[PDB]
Amino acid sequence: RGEHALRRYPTGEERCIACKLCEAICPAQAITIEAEEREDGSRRTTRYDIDMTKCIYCGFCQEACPVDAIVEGPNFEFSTETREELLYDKQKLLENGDKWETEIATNLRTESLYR
Amino acid sequence: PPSDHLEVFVNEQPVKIPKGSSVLQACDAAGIDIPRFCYHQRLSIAGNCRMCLVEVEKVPKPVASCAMPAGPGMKIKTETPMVKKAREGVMEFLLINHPLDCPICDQGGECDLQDQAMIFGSDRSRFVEAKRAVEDKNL
Amino acid sequence: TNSTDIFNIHKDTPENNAATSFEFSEATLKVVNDIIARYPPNYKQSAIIPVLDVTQQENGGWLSLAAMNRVAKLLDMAPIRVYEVATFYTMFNRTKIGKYHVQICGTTPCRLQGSQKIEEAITKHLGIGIGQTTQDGLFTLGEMECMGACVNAPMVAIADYTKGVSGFEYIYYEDLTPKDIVNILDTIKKGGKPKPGSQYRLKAEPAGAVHGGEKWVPKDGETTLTGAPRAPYCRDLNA
Amino acid sequence: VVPTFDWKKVPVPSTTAKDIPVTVKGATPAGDLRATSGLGLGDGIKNHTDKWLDGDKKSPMEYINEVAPIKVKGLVVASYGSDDPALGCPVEYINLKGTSLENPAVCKYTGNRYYSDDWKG
Amino acid sequence: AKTSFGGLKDEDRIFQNIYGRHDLSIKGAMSRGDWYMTKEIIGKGRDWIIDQMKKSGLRGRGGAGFPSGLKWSFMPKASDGRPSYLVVNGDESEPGTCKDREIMRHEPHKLVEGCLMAGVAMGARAGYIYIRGEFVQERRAVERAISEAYAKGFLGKNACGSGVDFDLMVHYGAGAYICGEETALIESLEGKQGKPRLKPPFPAGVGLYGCPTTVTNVETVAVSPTILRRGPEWFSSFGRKNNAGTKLFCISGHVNRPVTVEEEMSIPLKELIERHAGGVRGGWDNLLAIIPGGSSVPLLPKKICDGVLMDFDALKEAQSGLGTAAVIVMDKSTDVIDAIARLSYFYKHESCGQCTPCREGTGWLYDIMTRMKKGDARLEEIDMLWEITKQIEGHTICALGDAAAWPVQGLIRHFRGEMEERIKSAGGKKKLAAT
Amino acid sequence: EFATASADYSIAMKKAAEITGAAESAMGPKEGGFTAGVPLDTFTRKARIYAPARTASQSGLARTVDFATTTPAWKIEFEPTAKWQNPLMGWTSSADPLENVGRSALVFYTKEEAMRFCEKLGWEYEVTEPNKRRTQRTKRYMQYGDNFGTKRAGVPDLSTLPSN
Ligand SMILES: Cc1cc2nc3c(=O)[nH]c(=O)nc-3n(C[C@H](O)[C@H](O)[C@H](O)COP(=O)(O)O)c2cc1C
Ligand code: SF4
Ligand code: SF4
Ligand code: SF4
Ligand code: FES
Ligand code: FES
Repeated sequence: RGEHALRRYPTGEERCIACKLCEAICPAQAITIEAEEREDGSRRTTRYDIDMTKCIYCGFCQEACPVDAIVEGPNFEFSTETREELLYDKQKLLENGDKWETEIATNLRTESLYR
Repeated sequence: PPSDHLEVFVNEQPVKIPKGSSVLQACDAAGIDIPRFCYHQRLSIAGNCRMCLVEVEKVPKPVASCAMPAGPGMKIKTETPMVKKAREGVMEFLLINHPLDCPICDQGGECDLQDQAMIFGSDRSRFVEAKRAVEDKNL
Repeated sequence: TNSTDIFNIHKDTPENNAATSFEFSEATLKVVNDIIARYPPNYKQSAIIPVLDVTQQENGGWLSLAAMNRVAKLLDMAPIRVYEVATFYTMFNRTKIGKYHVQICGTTPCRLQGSQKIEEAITKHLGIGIGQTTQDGLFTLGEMECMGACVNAPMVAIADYTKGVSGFEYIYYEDLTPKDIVNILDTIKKGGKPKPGSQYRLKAEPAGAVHGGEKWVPKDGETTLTGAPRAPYCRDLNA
Repeated sequence: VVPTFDWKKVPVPSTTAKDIPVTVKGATPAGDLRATSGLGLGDGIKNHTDKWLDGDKKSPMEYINEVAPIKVKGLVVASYGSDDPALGCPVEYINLKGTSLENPAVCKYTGNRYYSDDWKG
Repeated sequence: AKTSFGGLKDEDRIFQNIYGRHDLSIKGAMSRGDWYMTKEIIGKGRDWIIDQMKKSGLRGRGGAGFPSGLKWSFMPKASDGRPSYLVVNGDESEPGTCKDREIMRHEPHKLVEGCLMAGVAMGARAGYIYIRGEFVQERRAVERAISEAYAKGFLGKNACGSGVDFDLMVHYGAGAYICGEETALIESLEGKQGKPRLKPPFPAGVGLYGCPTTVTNVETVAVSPTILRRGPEWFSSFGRKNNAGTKLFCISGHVNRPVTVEEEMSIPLKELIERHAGGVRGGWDNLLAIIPGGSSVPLLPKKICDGVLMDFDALKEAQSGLGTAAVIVMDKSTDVIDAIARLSYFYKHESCGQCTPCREGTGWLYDIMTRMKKGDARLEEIDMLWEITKQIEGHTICALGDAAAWPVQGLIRHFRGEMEERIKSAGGKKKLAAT
Repeated sequence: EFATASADYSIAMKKAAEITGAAESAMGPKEGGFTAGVPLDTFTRKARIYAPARTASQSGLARTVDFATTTPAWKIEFEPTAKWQNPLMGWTSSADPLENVGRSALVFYTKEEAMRFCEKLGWEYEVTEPNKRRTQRTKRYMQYGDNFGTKRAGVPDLSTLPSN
């Protein structure tokens, strides 16, 4: 359970559908979500924040997600010099997922036999 | 008045109700809240969801409590094995064609179907066939 | 629900839209007004199913949106009730069909007698499956449930829409083989009248049977009501 | 008796009428009411994607619009979003009758589009 | 008391022209005894006709079997402000059943006189006949008989010169099997979809147009004038106790001579099939199963059939029912799972969709049966199938849900070994690809 | 016979509330706030004593005053104070210490219990009695049999019959 990340389908569409289950289960209340409907009618988020200085790195959000959108990736080396660099918004989490997608998929090909 | 309030028995407890009341209203006056999907207080009675099924003495079938009138000296049972089996079966029939839509549905969190499935239904399904799909409507 | 009607909602077509016109003729309006008089005036809505049937022969074998709206205005009821009735019942076609509507029974008493081979013969001859119309607009193939002719299984019903309301014919053809239904279809196509009822006996009287769906095999045995009919009689109602 | 009401003579303020959030074709009729919340109103942002994406970066909606609809034989299709059903979305059963390449049916989970040439058309 | 039943004489058959051999006009019917002494029977009284119908032991020929004399007596005896209605059920959409077609096509004057007798017996001012919409020529023949009965003054004001008023009308449906149910028939006759009402209320209390109403079968109505003329003691001399009278039987399927034939009740199946129908195709030892009462009752195997009487209180103890007495015969070449699967398809197709268990579970039963036909199932799915039928049955608004559960119950009960062998041997063609 | 939730631990909670000597404990007005040790300006705020109505989205009645003797349903609520947005992230900021304490933690069986708590703590209170549900249905559609009655269009006139 490392740095949180947001994932896509192979087409390039976001997996997240703003169900707010990960926000409800979070014991630290480290997630803040706002949503409305997109211009094509889809149900998508407009804000998805994770306070990494409030997070406890439990993985409960990863368990609660029904579409495998939020994960905790294999990155542990993400120390910064300012605390404002650790208040992640939606764009940075998507950038993390776009960085770590192949490793996350390799990990999930094994861990889907157990979960 | 010729006894305008009649006495029924809900789980061996005597309950006085006004005349013309149904079995469901007698259960409500006894402090029991019967599961329902098609009954409404402000609408006419339909009787089509089959969720309000209770047991009445000397009746071999479950009765629909929303529509069945309450007679004098009637004995209503709401917690026998046939009532619980009826509730689980009717819930299972309600859920076989329903879409797996709770993450994208707006009723999630305040849904009668979800909460009644959690309380009066089972925890599993045995259905592996294809579901019914319906196009949406513009209103 | 039947064949040929996969939608329970209205689909716009150049033939079928809200701009399309329907109106009764004089004789059909006489028929419809005679139907309405069978029922109380404050319960005039009871007449919807026969009126919709008469409208279906008038329009040519199917109900359009304009026909349903005309029937709704005629019986002074909301159109959604008319749409409910028209979509609920199996005989009401809501898309355009051919001139003759061929309907085959597929329920188990007809199925044991070989209705599947009759369906195979019809599809091999006419070249269409269930739910389809021929390219000439002559025949429409459909499937039905039990038609109440099970002792003369396997059977086909054929509906005639080429003469309008006055010459509407709904004819049962019973005790069939592939040759019998091929001959009936050829007789209809050539302009003749094929013989109604059973092809090897008169009625539901005891005679042979279709063996395997391919050959009639006659069989002799005991037959009742072969003598003279009974005389009138009554007991003494006094005591 | 009971005269008809003329809705076309009803006045609407021009500031309100020009600010209605509507939709492109997608999963609705084009031009129906689009639900919005208050986020971005102080910064004058009326668009869904601009509320969280900054720059000329390729949006997720522009990614899914480049994938063509998929021809499926039958009347109903099951959508998982993956080859492996464990790795995708909960299964979505999408109606395919009345659908074509021009007016396909869309999955509410994945945004993939499907149509069928099997409904006698 | 007689012990052996069957071999009914031609002089005791009620329907003397069930084959349409004789003249079908009103002169042929009046010369054959119909419309005879009708004014004298009506002048006896309402209570007299009720008592005479009670003493006959005639039960409902629609499929349930309720006593007709007590049923007709449920109608009110005085005036409150509403008229009363007779409605006669001529739907006959039960698979296998084709007796009412013959009664409506070849003996309609018996039906019309019985409508008059029943309407007088129940205080009804008007009457409706609900004929099947597929029965077009039968409707035309019934309307011809009604026009003829009006032209001689038998129907209308001062009917048969008796002082009682009765009118008869013809309604027809448009192809729904569920419209054979009573309250569904009333709902379709009122100008709506054929969806049954919940009981209570009962049609004799609140029926058509909110008025007292009795729905009765064509065959129940038609035998009443012959019973009133020839006596209740004559009618009750046939069949066992509480099982009185004669019955039309329709024999279809794998039979050498399929037939609609009238016979005494409590006749054995083997007697009823070997005589009057030429026996089972290929001999009696080629029999596999028989449905004795249409389609809504469970099937019976060869061991039960050899010995059982075609009777109300005899098929019920054999875990079946008499129903409409429509007999469907299958032989040893029949895939009985495929036959009951097509029956499941019928009940899926004919569900009206009003209530949850029927509407959702008939399709589920059909899907499970379709998988069972190919053997693509598990052995415990048979017990699941029994559980699902027990979940539908007794839990719905009307009796089509029970009628959908019952054939699958009979198939499981009498041929579970066939279903298990179908599952086991399918893996001889499915597990050769897994390895 | 007596059976009012007689199969759970709530029997052992109703008694232990009526133990002698402890069932008659009482304090003067505002005295419990002096010994509570929280700042005294907190008791200058106003409180509302009320039982919340059933949500419109659902039909169940468990969180209402219908089950008042079974479940505590009366609440204490306070008026809102200022909220604003965080400049860096946009999160909702507040300076209210009583922002969720009445809605999460304080529940009472009756109205008088909540009043007693407010009186001993020093909060000034207003009490709102909930609106009572009506169970009697309309004259039309009173029973299921009134759907099919003669009140739809009156008694049918028999003047379109043959022979009139
Ligand atoms: C699904 C269903 C279909 C029925 N179809 C018929 C029918 O076609 N003809 C009939 O007489 N009764 C039919 N019935 C039975 C009627 O509801 C009713 O009990 C019967 O017609 C009363 O006639 P009786 O005089 O024989 O008692 C059907 C019942 C059900 C549940
Ligand atoms: S890992 Fe735990 S703390 Fe971090 S976002 Fe998920 S639930 Fe919250
Ligand atoms: S990340 Fe998953 S759980 Fe969280 S809102 Fe999006 S879809 Fe729901
Ligand atoms: S059992 Fe079937 S036919 Fe009868 S009311 Fe229910 S859904 Fe309709
Ligand atoms: S509440 Fe639906 S059947 Fe009674
Ligand atoms: S099964 Fe074909 S007519 Fe009945």
